[PDB]
Amino acid sequence: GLIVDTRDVEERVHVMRKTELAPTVAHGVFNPEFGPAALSNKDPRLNEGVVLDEVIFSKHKGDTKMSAEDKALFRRCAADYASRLHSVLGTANAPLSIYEAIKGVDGLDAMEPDTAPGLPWALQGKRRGALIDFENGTVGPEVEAALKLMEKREYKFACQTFLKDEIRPMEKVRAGKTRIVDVLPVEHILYTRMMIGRFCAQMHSNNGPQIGSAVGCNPDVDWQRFGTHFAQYRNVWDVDYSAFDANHCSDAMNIMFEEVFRTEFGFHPNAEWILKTLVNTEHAYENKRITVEGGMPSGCSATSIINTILNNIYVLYALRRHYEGVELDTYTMISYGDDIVVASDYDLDFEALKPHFKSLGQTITPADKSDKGFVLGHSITDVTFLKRHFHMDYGTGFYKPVMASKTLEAILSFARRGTIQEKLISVAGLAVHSGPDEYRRLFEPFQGLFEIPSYRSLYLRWVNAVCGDAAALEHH
RNA sequence: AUGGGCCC
RNA sequence: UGGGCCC
Ligand SMILES: [Mn+2]
Repeated sequence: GLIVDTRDVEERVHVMRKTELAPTVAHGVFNPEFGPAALSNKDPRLNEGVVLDEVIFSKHKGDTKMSAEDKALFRRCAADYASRLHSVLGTANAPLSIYEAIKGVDGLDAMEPDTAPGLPWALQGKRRGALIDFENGTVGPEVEAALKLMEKREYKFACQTFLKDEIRPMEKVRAGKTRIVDVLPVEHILYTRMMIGRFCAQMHSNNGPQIGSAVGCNPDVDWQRFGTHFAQYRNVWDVDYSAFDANHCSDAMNIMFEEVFRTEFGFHPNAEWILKTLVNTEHAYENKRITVEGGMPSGCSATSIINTILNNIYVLYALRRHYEGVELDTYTMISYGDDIVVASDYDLDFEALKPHFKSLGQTITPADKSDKGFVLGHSITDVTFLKRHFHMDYGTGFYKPVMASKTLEAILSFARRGTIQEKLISVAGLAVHSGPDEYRRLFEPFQGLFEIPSYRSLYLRWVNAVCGDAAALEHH
């Protein structure tokens, strides 16, 4: 995005310099090159002379202004993708009711009861429970006012900033590159679900390479489905973006909402409007109130869906801008926000696409750092998606999501107080695909202290989930 | 100490 | 109601 104005308001909001992620017994054993993100401005382990909040908003390099030819090209790509998208999902995207928006629908889960309320509720100190009732499906008078304001399109708001308490690489922790969370108001999140919840739910259930979205997927079971698809193609690319969410230019965002969420496809008139308010935002960090143009605020409703849609359109846009006579069936892809895997039988040159992505404001680079110039001939077994490799299981002969051991060590090395036991059960479901020897080694430090599930138990669970009949066939 | 997904 | 992982 582009920072247009900065000013210090008289009021001030509390941040989060507590870092709840404490080390575990594993940390001393594995000695990982990872640690909690630097939340304090005077954090001792930061590099010399690094002002934290200075680095925080360094992602906002600018709002890439597109030309009329480029905007016209982008509009056609948005329309063509939208055509494909709604032909699979259908045209049933009617306005969702207040009950359905809160309680969810078949595909879309309910809203989080105990979570950050946003502005101007966090200042006065009113949580979601005060405004919206739990397990009820109704809204208070403060929210009701916002709904009617959003109908007339008079509603305005400001995004609340929060430092993301998470584990990051020590190089980025020392650099002071802590990621930020853009918390929108609860009424915005609610109304967004009313406008496009029917659409979002439908995408989750129909996730796959056809619509080009992995939002709604379960890696354990769906890795087989995706693996077999991408293995069929000759060339596969593990593309990585640089600040994908921040670098969404206004022209790209505005045109995408105008083509995808039209009244022709069943959406409400305000479905376009509510999404367009994400373009120009006002972010509140402590005392500084920063007005920003362009970029997606990470924390609005359907952020992963909007990013996924934009990601799909960018690939279509970039190819058509370089090559001639390119269509949707020319290539295949699936994405989850910024994360993407592209494939095609044609020998496409992604190195030549670099500047065509730069017109959108995006900077694509290869995930595989070796050479670092977008080579050809790669397969699904080389690439990564959702921090998971695609490896063939030696027993069942299906693809399984295998995370890197160094990543798994970093996860196990840190935890909140009291959550260690429950975390060890959850992470074991991820670690099972690494293999019996690697599974044992990852949970070796925790032996004789916490409950560690067996390899046999979690493997047999996965075999039932990935198919179910595969387990039954082995008996006969 | 968000948005959504998935597993508990 | 709470925990984890991914984006
Ligand atoms: Mn990737």
